[PDB]
Amino acid sequence: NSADFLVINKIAKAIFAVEGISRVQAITRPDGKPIEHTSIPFLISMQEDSAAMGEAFDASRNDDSFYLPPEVFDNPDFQRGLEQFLSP
Amino acid sequence: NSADFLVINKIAKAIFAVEGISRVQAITRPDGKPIEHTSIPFLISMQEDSAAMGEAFDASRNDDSFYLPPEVFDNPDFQRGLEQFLSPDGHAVRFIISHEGDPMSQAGIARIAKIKTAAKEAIKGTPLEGSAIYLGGTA
Amino acid sequence: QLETVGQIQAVSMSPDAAPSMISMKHIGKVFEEGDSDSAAMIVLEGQRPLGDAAHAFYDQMIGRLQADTTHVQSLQDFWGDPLTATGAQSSDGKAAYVQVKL
Amino acid sequence: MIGTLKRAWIPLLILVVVAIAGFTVQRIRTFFGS
Ligand SMILES: CCCCCCCCCCCCCCCCCC(=O)O[C@@H](COC(=O)CCCCCCCCCCCCCCC)COP(=O)(O)OCCN
Repeated sequence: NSADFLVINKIAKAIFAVEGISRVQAITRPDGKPIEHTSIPFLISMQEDSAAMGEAFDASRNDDSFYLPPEVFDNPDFQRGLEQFLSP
Repeated sequence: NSADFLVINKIAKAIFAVEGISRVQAITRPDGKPIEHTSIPFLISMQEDSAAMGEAFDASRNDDSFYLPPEVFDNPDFQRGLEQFLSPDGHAVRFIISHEGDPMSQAGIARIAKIKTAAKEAIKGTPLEGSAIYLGGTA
Repeated sequence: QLETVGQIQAVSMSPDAAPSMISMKHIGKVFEEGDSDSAAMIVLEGQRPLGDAAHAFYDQMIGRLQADTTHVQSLQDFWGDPLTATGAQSSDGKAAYVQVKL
Repeated sequence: MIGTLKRAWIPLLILVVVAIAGFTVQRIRTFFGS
């Protein structure tokens, strides 16, 4: 559920913040890089400049915010990775 | 560019969070205090409730979130500060760090490795990863 | 006398292999501001908050300092620029400073 | 032979001391900077 994926991303970042750790890989971060289009300007959405903020927050792989809407759990492109990371 | 200023602000914060460090000074923090109009109530920009929020985030120097539009690299009153902190070809940024107590004590000298480690872990996982980190000074 | 030769032939305090000396030389080179380790801090303090005459005198001072190419290699203004001005000024406003690379 | 190495035990001890010291010194000379 979208409620517990916030805690999952929190655990991922808290583990990544350990000193000798590089490349933590989780469902909210399936390649050591945060999921695109989940950052802070993508939970917000004069428009071409906001699309610039959108790409500035993804060209830095920023992860200070993350939502991942609850209608991605039914996307078929998600289940093959959701079965690798979460229990059946 | 707007993308690599997020990482610059991330490094500035990660250094400012070291123990005996006070007053870190970066391009995204030109006087040890964050740039106004860059926190979260301005990324969201009826208004009288969204103006008081922006004014409460500007009166607290809150800089958890940060954005500086690409409209500031051509701002003619920003280049004299952009030349001080970024290399003339933009390939290197510099931060000016101050200590709390005595820089040349036994603790102000043990803080040097910690500054380097903080700056190194700040660029981990970002497009600036692998950059060279040089720390000069007197401590 | 021995002291004259000792003052002529003075040697650096830090080795060339010191990571801090490497770092300081590299920082000075990349920013096109000299290859030294020396740096002085011209502090100017006023018994009352520094005003416009203070800024005029400070502008004159940095002008006189930059002109001497023989000894002054650079200086970070930070006070002649309103964007960074408050970064070179005390909280009460009675003191300001400027770093000069020698 | 043991009979002749105990008329030259002082230069031998000096050699072994100088060798150990020189190796330790050239080893410690490398720590700084690195
Ligand atoms: C800061 C550096 C310190 C490093 C060195 C620490 C000390 C090391 C001590 C090693 C001792 C080796 C010297 C052995 C002396 C052997 C004496 C000898 O060969 O001749 C004497 C023979 O007398 C004996 O019977 C001695 C036979 C016993 C030798 C056995 C060696 C004992 C080793 C002691 C181990 C201590 C090692 C400590 C290491 C930390 C008499 O000869 P001479 O009167 O004609 O010579 C004088 C004129 N030049």
